[PDB]
Amino acid sequence: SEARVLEDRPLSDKGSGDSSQVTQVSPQRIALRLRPDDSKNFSIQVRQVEDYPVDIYYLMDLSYSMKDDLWSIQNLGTKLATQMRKLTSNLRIGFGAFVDKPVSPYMYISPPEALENPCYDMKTTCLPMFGYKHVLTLTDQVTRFNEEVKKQSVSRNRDAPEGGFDAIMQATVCDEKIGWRNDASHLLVFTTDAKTHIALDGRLAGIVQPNDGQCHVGSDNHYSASTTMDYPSLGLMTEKLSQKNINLIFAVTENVVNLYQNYSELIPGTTVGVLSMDSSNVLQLIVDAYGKIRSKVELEVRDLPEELSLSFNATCLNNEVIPGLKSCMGLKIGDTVSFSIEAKVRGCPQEKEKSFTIKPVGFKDSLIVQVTFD
Amino acid sequence: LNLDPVQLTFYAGPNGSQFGFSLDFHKDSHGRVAIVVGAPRTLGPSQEETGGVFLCPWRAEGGQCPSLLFDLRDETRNVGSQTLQTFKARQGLGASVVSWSDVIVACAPWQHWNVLEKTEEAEKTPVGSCFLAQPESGRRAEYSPCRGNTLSRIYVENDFSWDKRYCEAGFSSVVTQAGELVLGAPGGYYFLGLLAQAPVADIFSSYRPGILLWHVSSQSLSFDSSNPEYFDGYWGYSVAVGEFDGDLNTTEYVVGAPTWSWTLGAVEILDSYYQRLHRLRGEQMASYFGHSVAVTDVNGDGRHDLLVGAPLYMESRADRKLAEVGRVYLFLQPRGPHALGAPSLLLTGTQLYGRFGSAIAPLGDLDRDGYNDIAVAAPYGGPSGRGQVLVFLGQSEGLRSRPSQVLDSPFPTGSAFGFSLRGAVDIDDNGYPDLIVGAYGANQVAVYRAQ
Ligand SMILES: [Ca+2]
Ligand SMILES: [Ca+2]
Ligand SMILES: [Ca+2]
Ligand SMILES: [Ca+2]
Ligand SMILES: [Ca+2]
Ligand SMILES: [Ca+2]
Ligand SMILES: [Mg+2]
Repeated sequence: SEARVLEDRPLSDKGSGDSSQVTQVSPQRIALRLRPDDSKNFSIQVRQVEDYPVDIYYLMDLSYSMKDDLWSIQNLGTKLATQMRKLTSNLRIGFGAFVDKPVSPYMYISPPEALENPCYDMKTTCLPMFGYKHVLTLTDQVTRFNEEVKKQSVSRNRDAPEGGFDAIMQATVCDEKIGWRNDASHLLVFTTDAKTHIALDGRLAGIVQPNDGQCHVGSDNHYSASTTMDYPSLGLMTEKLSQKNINLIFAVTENVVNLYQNYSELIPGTTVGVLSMDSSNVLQLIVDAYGKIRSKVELEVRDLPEELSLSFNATCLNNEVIPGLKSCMGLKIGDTVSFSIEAKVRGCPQEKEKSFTIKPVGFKDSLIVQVTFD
Repeated sequence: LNLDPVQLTFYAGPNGSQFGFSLDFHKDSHGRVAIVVGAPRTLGPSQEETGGVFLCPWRAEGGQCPSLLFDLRDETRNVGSQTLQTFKARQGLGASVVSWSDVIVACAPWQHWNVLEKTEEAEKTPVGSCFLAQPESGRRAEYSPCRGNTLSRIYVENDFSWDKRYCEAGFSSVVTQAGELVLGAPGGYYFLGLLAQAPVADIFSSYRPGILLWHVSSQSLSFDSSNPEYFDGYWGYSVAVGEFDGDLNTTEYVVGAPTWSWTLGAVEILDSYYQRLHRLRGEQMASYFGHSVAVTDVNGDGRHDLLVGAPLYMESRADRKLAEVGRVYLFLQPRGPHALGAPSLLLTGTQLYGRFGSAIAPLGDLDRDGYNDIAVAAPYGGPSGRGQVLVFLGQSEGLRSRPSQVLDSPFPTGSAFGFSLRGAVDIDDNGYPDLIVGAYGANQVAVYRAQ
């Protein structure tokens, strides 16, 4: 019964460079040798360091009711860069959009004049409908978000709900297309003011093929399968965003904030907020959202074989311990929070080599625990 | 439990036709049972996807089918200053097919309608307009309760009261035993949804070829509501008929709504006047609550109970806190005037991303045990994500949570096997109902003959 640390590195203090060796979790690798019908424990010392680079992909709704908010995003990049600089020295910003499936009965298909712009009857010019439209990849240059905005226009769909869920998946899984960093914590800001669309909103448009975790954004920066793919469900929406180590932040208006605050319960790592209908309250929303998601150290277990289970104890701020707790709240910058995990196997499995990971949600570093039997 | 998966039957149509979407039994006057399968993407005469319906005989080997003939030509008329147009391109004729007695009502939820007036127009909106036929007698008629010449400016100045332009009539087609045609139009009345009932006999006896805009005398429709709670119900997504009042004179209308009460979902029960009697909110929000309904008597007492599908019912697990396995609720019907309340039974799936509950089909006395059984759909269940059909049996307490028989998908990956299900008809006269299932990815239909 040995749990010797296979490799361990000192936890960093301040990150000015060489982010590839931050090593925010210690120990990194521990070899577990459990004799049949027994148990063992190992110690974990998660500690999130200051100046940890992060990347932010700003996903936005752009229906007709969503127009007036777009008139306050022309300088979001500069303002967000200054605010996030106090907490992180390296920021990456991205931009996306969505309206809905460009298909009947969501678009103005009549007359053939209206197929080029739906809002022809009210003497206004609007772009044709689109399901998802990638515009900007996450680049450390602050000016990219400033230039991308004030160029995009507003589309027009008939009903109230929008195709936001379609746009979030193309953000989640198109890692190479957008440029997710593997050594950072990812924040996905999803802003809307009205309802959103779910599965079997397809047959109402004849679009029945369900969404899959694949990336269908081609070389045109467009959801090429918009009019043939359905909407993504809750298990698809992030179980696929947990998989990419991503944190989702709802930013919705008060008239719809009730369900979203009622909906973050079933999808983890999510902090709902209130967006002023002029989108002047999103800069403070995203900053405060990270503060809660940062000082809420959890412990997600991935690829855990059914032959064994894990028992969790917590040692949060102050020496007081909380038995049967796998998460600590109310932390701050640089806090060191210990944990205790007891691993119990049933008899001896006929594998003799398995590996599961103990990971803080939305964070690259994890304990690659290797369990063997003798 | 007795539906064998070994001996199969495979009816296939045109390739890339999405054949097998909407499928029904069809009993003639002599007792022979035919099969009316829809195919909303079959090409028409003009090299365009105008949908199609194929009347497939009963063959032990299956194969191709002879297609029913419908008017798939655009019509244009000039009455006064108004020019009436009906468009049939990309209409999906077959996307909602129903057959009763000797009449096939094969409906196209995307047959558009428009009216022209000098410069102004009534817009080509997907009102939905759907066909009727009597193959044994060769009689043809059409019905479209949401056709009107009201202009755009009038609707704007009035602000969208009695707006049937976006009906998609025929989407949910259930025909009462009396002979009344019930349509569901989830886009009508400001995109909240409606229900439209007109008699079948009146429909046949009050249609004249070549008149695009006409109204039936007996047309009775629902009422628009200004309640912000009711906004975007998609009310009419799946109408069902059954005894939910206690009087045999009135056949009540069970209507599902995927979205209600701030994106929660609901299933309403209303009488022939479309007045609310009962309403069942969603237990978990945006969990696919408000699409699938199946009025069947699960418990065997004699009181018509209720089922609701919910394929995106996500629950918790140990390895990860997310499990989208889908769930099928049970709402029993208590004795007396007591309403339907908390869900009597919660059926859980096992395969993650299982899409379990997309279709519910009352298979009748499948085992001849004395209680009605159902078969819950799973287009992409199973270990490999190919498809599953899970049969739950009925009993005095409700449904057994253990699927007695699970039918795996003969077709390869992507066929959406199990999407559309129909039952309670003896296709082989062997004493047990024979179940037919539609898979449009494979453009095929698998007929299982119960042992
Ligand atoms: Ca929409
Ligand atoms: Ca606004
Ligand atoms: Ca009644
Ligand atoms: Ca009953
Ligand atoms: Ca039974
Ligand atoms: Ca049989
Ligand atoms: Mg809007």
